[PDB]
Amino acid sequence: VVTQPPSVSAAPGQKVTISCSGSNSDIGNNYVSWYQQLPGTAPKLLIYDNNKRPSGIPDRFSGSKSGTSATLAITGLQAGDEADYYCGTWLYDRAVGLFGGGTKVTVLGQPKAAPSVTLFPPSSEELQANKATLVCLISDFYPGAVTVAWKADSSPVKAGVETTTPSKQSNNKYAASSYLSLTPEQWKSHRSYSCQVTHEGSTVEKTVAP
Amino acid sequence: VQLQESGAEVKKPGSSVRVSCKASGGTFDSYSIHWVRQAPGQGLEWMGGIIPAFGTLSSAQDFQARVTISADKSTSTAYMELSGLRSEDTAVYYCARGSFDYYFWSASHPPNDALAIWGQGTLVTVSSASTKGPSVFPLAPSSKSTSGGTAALGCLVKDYFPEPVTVSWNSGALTSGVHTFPAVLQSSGLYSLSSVVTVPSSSLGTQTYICNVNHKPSNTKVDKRVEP
Ligand SMILES: CCCSc1nc(N[C@@H]2C[C@H]2c2ccc(F)c(F)c2)c2nnn([C@@H]3C[C@H](OCCO)[C@@H](O)[C@H]3O)c2n1
Repeated sequence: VVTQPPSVSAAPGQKVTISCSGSNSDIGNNYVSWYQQLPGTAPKLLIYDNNKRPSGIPDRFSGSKSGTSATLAITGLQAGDEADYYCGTWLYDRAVGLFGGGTKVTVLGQPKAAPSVTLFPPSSEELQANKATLVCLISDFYPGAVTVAWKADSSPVKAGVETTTPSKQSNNKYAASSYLSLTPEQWKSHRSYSCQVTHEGSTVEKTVAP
Repeated sequence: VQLQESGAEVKKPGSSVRVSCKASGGTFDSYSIHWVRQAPGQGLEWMGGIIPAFGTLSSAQDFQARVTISADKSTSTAYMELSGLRSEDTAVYYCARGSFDYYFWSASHPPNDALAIWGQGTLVTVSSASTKGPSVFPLAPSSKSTSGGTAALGCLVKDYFPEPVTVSWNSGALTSGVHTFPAVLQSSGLYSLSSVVTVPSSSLGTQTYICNVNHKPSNTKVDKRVEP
């Protein structure tokens, strides 16, 4: 196994360094290449031939090798560099490929962001199939942690609630969604339903009525 | 220029999968083709490689007896078949094309080959749970979804298995303000997700909005009209 540090962090504009630790049979005797994987994207070639760069790759990314150990370096660390980075080798003798564990790059000092909340009531077409779903969509929040509580009128509803884990968006902000499953009867029985989203001690609440 | 992979699928434990890798806007020529897998939330794992021009292949020790790596010269399609599938074989299967032209290769000189071009990946889900197409419901814009100015409208993609589901709007012409949210997994074992689009409030009576929901494991496409 080729070892990489699991996490690496620095503020915007400074230098970060990703290590790739191996042995003589893997990194030692062969060429190391570097790969970038943004969340939800396929990996992308950053560095080939220990230090060379393909067309389109900015000069802020550089590579180095010293025996059994290789290193990727990022200078002028931007917001758009927040990704997963892998070192990869080809064992020429054995004809086998090997990737390091991967390193997550987190950019420090990102500003706090209040969540944007949209709540949708059941569609009449969904109600006609004798089922109801309330859709609470949460986006553009930072840090990536929210608490969701649902209410029927003003009473707490715990049953029939499914919330996702927060997910990272393309703008380095986070998103999550919560769903409240009801019967058309329960939906009509109450005068309103609320989705309450708490983040950094402050709550953003949305309401829907039949 | 691109590597077009076969669609996502559920596969029963003990069964075998064959993932296709079709080159579009370019042919295999004398470049290498590699299969790399990624289990959800995990690292990249090299499985095997082939130089289609030679028919010469190799596979990782951990896959040697279960992987069959092949390639068709003309057409330019490469295949990876993995047998005795297990729950731990659930992963996104990528195919990638090397930068080096092996016509110029001298075996006494290792080449500076690297994974230059990648496919989008096909998520193979190994499960004994059977496939289910989604139920798509419109999420109508109202005064409770309006912010000026702009207005949020969407689609609800309910009860599907397995992942993934892709959503585009207006056949790909509407890309600005589109936010497709990651799916929730219900206790039923079925997933649901939502796709929203933030549009100008003034165009709600004049512009047609259709979300295009793709569920490749069930070969379903729902083009759902979102009206006010
Ligand atoms: C038999 C396997 C053919 S595929 C192949 N690929 C080579 N380079 C791989 C792309 C680069 C790579 C980099 C980083 C990674 F993480 C990764 F997974 C892959 C490659 N380089 N040399 N060779 C020779 C050719 C020869 O096979 C042909 C005759 O049998 C064999 O000696 C390989 O070691 C490569 N083959």
